[PDB]
Amino acid sequence: GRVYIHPI
Amino acid sequence: DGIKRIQDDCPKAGRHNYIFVMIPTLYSIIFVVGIFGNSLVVIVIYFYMKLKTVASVFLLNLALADLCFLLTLPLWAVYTAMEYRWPFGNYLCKIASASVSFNLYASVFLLTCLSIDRYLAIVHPMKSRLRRTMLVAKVTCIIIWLLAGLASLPAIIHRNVFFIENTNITVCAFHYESTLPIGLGLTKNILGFLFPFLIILTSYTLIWKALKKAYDLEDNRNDDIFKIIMAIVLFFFFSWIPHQIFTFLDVLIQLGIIRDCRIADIVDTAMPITICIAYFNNCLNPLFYGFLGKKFKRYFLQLL
Amino acid sequence: QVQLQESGGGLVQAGGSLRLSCAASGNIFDVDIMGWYRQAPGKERELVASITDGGSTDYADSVKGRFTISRDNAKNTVYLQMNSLKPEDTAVYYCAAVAYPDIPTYFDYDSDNFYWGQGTQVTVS
Amino acid sequence: QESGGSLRLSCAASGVDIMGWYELVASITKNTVYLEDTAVYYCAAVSDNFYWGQGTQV
Ligand SMILES: *[C@@H]1O[C@H](CO)[C@@H](O)[C@H](O)[C@H]1NC(C)=O
Ligand SMILES: [Cl-]
Ligand SMILES: [Cl-]
Ligand SMILES: [Cl-]
Repeated sequence: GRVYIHPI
Repeated sequence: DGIKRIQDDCPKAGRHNYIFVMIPTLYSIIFVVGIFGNSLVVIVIYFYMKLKTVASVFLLNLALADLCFLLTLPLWAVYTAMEYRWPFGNYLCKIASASVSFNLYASVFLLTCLSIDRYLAIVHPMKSRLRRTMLVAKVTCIIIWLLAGLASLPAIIHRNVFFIENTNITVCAFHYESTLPIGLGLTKNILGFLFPFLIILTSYTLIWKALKKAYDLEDNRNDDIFKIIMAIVLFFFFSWIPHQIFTFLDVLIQLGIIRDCRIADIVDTAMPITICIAYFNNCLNPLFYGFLGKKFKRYFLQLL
Repeated sequence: QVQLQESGGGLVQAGGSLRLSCAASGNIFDVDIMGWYRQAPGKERELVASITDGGSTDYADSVKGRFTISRDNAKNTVYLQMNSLKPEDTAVYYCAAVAYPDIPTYFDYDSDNFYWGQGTQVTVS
Repeated sequence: QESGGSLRLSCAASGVDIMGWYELVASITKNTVYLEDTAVYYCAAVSDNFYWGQGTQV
């Protein structure tokens, strides 16, 4: 899927 | 406990050489500045000033909330530097993401309570003097820490370390399959910005109009403070509206209309920039609000 | 910082009369809003009566008709003329004032721009 | 410098902000304050920048 690697 | 294997829809988004250098450097700068700044703020407000007001209590807890975020900053710094590789395991992934989210909600809630305190302190000083005590301040602060944790609970739950099969990269992130993750974004949008911005604007607008109506009778200091107030609102607004905007733009890619990897690349390219802006201007919040007091500025200057 | 000198307390008959005088001392500029707070023994503190510089007043419902507060903008002194002192008025009356600096930023982490006094004991017999 | 132990208690500081008498009795916010009542009254003035006194017996 979509991988949100950002801290927030 | 376990490591899940994930496939990435738009993997090479925001994977650029200049970001891998630019973002850890800015993180290092915010870390160094924020630690010694807010540490000296805590030194001045408690041990040097003794916390004799309600705003003093809110200021203390504001600096203490920012310090907790700053301590996890280095994890994100070396995480970004390794081209988004997470070597710290699942535990620190959980607490670091929850700490960023916790600093968000905590600092915004504390500003809200500071605005209400300011309004009640200038517009209705004598009647709100008795009801605005130290116990209500400390109780409000524990309620805010509890609620901020409560708001960042889905970060602890849904943040894992995943193995991206198609790139062989170990990351610390949220995995979006539909699946209603947009709650995590709306809660940032409406619960983390819309409601507190409305309340803050409201309080400072009531102070604005009260003091203007006061000076009208004389004209038919306090002329400076307006520009100051206009800073306070806009400074709160313009330092969070970048992140918020791209956060909303992220929701459209999470499960909806945007189905492109180039747009995903622009969003993942810009998100760390907005994060940097937001948290640099946030870690300056206790120092900016403190220098609005003559005695605090005198003590903090003398400490240098 | 800003000192509030109070006078006019003591022991008085029921239905007598008293006059509390509170003079602010120190500040170069004027004081915004001055008032009185009585601390009843074994109870919480209660607002008695307040007066602004412009001329606005605000009395407590329990003392409405019996007391009268006034002020002098010349030397910043507030007078609480207390008539018909009933036993409900026995307390420690404290003075309160709201003073701001020259080019004031309405943030103050020291006194919140609220200054108190030592308080005079008022006992009605 | 305490003295006075109806009565009156006078505390004169030597060498400022929130002087008070102590359970806090009464505190006002040459710097000298004048104030089941049998206790040792202490004078205070707001380390921690809170200077106390020897105390007068009443
Ligand atoms: C990942 O590593 C495995 C070996 O462990 C290899 O077979 C595979 O081709 C690699 N995938 C990529 C995209 O490099
Ligand atoms: Cl009210
Ligand atoms: Cl690996
Ligand atoms: Cl201050």
